[PDB]
Amino acid sequence: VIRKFTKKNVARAKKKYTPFSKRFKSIAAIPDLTSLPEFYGNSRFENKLKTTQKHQIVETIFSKVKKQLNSSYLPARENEFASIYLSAYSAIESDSATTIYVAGTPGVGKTLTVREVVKELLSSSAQREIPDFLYVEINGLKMVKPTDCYETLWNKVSGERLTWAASMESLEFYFKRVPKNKKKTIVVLLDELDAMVTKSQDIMYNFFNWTTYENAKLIVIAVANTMDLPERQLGNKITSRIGFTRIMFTGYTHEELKNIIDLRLKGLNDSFFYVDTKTGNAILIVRKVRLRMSADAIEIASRKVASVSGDARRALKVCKRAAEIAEKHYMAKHGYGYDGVQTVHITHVMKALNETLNSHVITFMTRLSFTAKLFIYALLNLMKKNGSQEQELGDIVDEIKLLIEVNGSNKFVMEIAKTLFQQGSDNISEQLRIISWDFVLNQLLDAGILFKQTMKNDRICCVKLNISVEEAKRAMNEDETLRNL
Amino acid sequence: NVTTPEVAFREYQTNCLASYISADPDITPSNLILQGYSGTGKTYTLKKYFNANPNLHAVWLEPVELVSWKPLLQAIARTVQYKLKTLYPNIPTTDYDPLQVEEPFLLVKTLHNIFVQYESLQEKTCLFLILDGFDSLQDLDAALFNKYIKLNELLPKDSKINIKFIYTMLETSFLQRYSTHCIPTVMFPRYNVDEVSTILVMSRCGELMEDSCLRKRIIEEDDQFQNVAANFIHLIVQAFHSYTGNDIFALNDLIDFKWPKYVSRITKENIFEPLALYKSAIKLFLSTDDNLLSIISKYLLIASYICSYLEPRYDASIFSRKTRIIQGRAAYGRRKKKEVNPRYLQPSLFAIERLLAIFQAIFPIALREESLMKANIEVFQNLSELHTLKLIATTMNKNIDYLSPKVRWKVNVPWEIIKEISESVHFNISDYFSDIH
Amino acid sequence: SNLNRHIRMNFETFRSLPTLKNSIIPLVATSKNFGSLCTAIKSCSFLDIYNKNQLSNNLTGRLQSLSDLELAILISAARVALRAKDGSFNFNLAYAEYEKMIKAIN
DNA sequence: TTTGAAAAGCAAGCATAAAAGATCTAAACATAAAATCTGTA
Ligand SMILES: Nc1ncnc2c1ncn2[C@@H]1O[C@H](COP(=O)(O)OP(=O)(O)OP(=O)(O)O)[C@@H](O)[C@H]1O
Ligand SMILES: Nc1ncnc2c1ncn2[C@@H]1O[C@H](COP(=O)(O)OP(=O)(O)OP(=O)(O)O)[C@@H](O)[C@H]1O
Ligand SMILES: [Mg+2]
Ligand SMILES: [Mg+2]
Repeated sequence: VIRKFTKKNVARAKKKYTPFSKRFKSIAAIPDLTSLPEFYGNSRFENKLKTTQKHQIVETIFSKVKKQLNSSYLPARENEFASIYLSAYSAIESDSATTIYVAGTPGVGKTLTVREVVKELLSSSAQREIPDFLYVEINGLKMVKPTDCYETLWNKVSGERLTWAASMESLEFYFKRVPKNKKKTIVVLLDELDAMVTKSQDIMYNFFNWTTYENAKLIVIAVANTMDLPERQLGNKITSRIGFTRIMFTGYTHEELKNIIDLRLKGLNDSFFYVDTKTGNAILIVRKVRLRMSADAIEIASRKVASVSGDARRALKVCKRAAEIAEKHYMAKHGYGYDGVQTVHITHVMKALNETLNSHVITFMTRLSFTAKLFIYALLNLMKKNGSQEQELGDIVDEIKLLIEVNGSNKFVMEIAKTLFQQGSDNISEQLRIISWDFVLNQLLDAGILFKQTMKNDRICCVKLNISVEEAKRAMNEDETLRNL
Repeated sequence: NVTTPEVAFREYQTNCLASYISADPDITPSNLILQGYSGTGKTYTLKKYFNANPNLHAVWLEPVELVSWKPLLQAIARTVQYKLKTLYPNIPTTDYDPLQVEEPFLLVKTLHNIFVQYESLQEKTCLFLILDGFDSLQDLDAALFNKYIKLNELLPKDSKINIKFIYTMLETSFLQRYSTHCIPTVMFPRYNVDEVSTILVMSRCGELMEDSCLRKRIIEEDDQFQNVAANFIHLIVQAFHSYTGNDIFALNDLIDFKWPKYVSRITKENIFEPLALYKSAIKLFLSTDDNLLSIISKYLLIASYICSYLEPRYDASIFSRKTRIIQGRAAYGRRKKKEVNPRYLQPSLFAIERLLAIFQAIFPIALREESLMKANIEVFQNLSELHTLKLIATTMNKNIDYLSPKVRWKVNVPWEIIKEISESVHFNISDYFSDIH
Repeated sequence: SNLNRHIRMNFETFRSLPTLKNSIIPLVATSKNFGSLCTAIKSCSFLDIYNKNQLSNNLTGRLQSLSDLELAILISAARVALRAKDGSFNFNLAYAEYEKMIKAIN
């Protein structure tokens, strides 16, 4: 049989097709799923990334500081914690199904608070004030396909591996028809909810409609970017089912960020270390060296980050970058390689904060060649005369030619005109483009300085500035030649 | 350790190929481009260079045959491993299927799996892949060549087999799209008239001498035979270089078309003097010679041209020939003659009823005879046939509804065909355009 | 020196060391002995030949390869496009301009 | 034989239909590995 095409790279999962609704004779024949071995969850890759170390690696004084400020390793989230814990505890205790909506900007401690609520609920269930529950965590951005959530949650409930439609009907039958005394409470965290939004909103409606079912015993904690995500991207059914009591995670104030950073650096700030002067390795309790990071530097970093975002990740990274800058200067001045008072100062914090604020666009255009600068200058002249914000490339060609032939008494132009139009050579004819014309055009397109229209006619194709005009002029005002003309 | 061949007008290009292509992967670029327009000797120079150096391992691929990017990847995967089997037959290998490659990373994985099984070799060698005509791919986009520039970076550095790419390009703008990559490029400028004359002589005199026609016109009626062949090639170039430009292929085709008719006028008097033979066969050097409906349909096409190249306001002046009972004034016609020459522009759009009105105005002709022409079913059948023949076009080309009033009509044929059509039925269509320009 | 002049030309036009390397490599490779290499690096004439070849398929070099009839048709089409407002033309108007030009020449 | 006067032609300007096409999607057509259903055995 001769095949019209071949699919020779098919990788099919071993997932079954029969849903949960057809594996028992009736509703009254379903056994107690709590007393089942595969149901409700009743790591093999960790050995593969281990090797033998044959060098004693030198950890300086700032190494413990930089390891301390990592996001992987709650003074300011106590009302959000109380609200989420009260709602989840009341839904677990009363065998109720509910939705808890949480939204906020990045890094304001939403996932951390939800996980701490879940850990405290598990601690409460361990000592038997609430019935036992299953915890499922589904991130919408960690799914290859959005329907994989259907494959994930059911696999966490029954231990079976099914396809997504069969998993969806299995979850529907489990939430609607299975009695509450026969099942267990399930708390599901939906993280990055905007990634679970499809064109038809099947998954959103299903997940928030299962919470309206009597027998479901399902608690859905939905974590999102904004308050008005259902009112913008979801229908009125899903917006009605999510509810009206929505939990805001506002950005941190500077006191809260300062308290977070001080609670990180609680045991190592204003402390003493044993440091070997020949190598630089530091041991917490040969010179006794006193480590401090100043509270004024942390304070103003907290004030700047809190004014910008309120992001705890940004504040921790600014402090870690300041520690990295101080450690780089320390290892430079002490001659320390890789195998009395050390202070992370305020100037390091201000160097860390300004490094993402300095703009390399003007610095990049300042160090370009003369022909790229001449291109930019001629484009600025065309934008000055005809005022279009989009100039044809042939107009730029004729404006470059005009600027060369008018300032023909300028000494630099007299020295460089043969370079632009003959590459400094006899036996090379007078060219219609300058030397490195498409080179600087593609260079400015690669940098994102310009936008070029997709046309095959080189003259009437238009080119637009992608950056602001005053920084381009500023960069043109630094040069000694283009200032004169 | 490279032999440099001798190409007659490509010395710089051959020296550049000797500079860039070598058996050492340590001093060979990953990518090399040969850019030039058609008939500039790119393929010829590359074949002579690789024939002069048989130690170089080259794989020749033609992307014009492969058409799309997926058969190009599959062809690379097939031909690389076929060349590696025919190069080192004592190496145990696993035959990977070239149809396993549907994506570029699959090509990277397949090439890695092929190349790791040749690590028993002693010296690092180059495998040259010539993509002769990369921008002749019929499914070409701007992002495809970027995937081939960076392909060596995803392959292992310490391999014994080190793949090197040699690209051939036609268009200058396609090459200038990738100028910031700084790929070494050798350019092949177009030949001038003396160069193409010399190339044509030394590439075609050997088979013009040994043609059976030239050896049958002598017997039935070798330096002098070469003189006749070279004089014919020079006469063809002198007559038709203005027509062909500097195209080798067009002059080759003209030599092929005009050689037997030139042989058929060579007598025993014309063989020893070239001027009398040129006067005898003069007609081959003045012209290139490179070439190969019902009455209702013809008048419908003529009426379509009238509807497409006249204005509807002037129709009441040209075709109206009826006696008036109710008092009324006929149209005066256009006031001044414009100079636009409307037959040089694209045709305008007209409706069905204007077409049928002008058609019965121009169609050839007691109380029951009905002199004029009715728009019965065969006129509409002929019009539908004209639309089937693509002699009448619409604004829509697919999912056309013929019955919509928003569908308009235009003629699809030029003037040089309606002149023959109108003179085939003796209609004076040139009078209708004499009132303008 | 000529080498400093070519470095200065690259600095003003390309400011790219791979661009200079792509010309320096066949200067080194095409030399046959030590004295030829020394003369090549003292003169840098191969750099001029390389720069001429890099522009051989541009608009100027493509215009210089045209025949008389091709140049005449191109000038006629450019005349029709300059007279037109959209810069558009076809074969008929360009042939009319060519035919008028040939009658005014003859 | 004139004669004025209404039908008709030309031109500029602006609102607007319409062509051309860029972008995208649904559906027909096509393959294919794992699960599931018959069907004897
Ligand atoms: N209240 C807090 N106390 C201490 N550290 C905190 C606090 N809030 C946030 N952090 C730190 O910031 C990191 C990021 O927080 P988290 O992952 O909870 O953010 P998020 O609000 O869910 O943001 P995103 O929308 O990007 O997912 C945490 O891993 C932790 O290191
Ligand atoms: N320098 C030359 N010396 C001798 N013959 C030549 C020369 N250049 C070209 N020819 C002849 O003309 C033919 C056309 O050359 P070739 O196929 O190399 O052109 P090309 O530039 O690769 O064309 P294309 O882009 O159309 O593939 C050659 O096959 C050969 O017969
Ligand atoms: Mg989070
Ligand atoms: Mg070729």
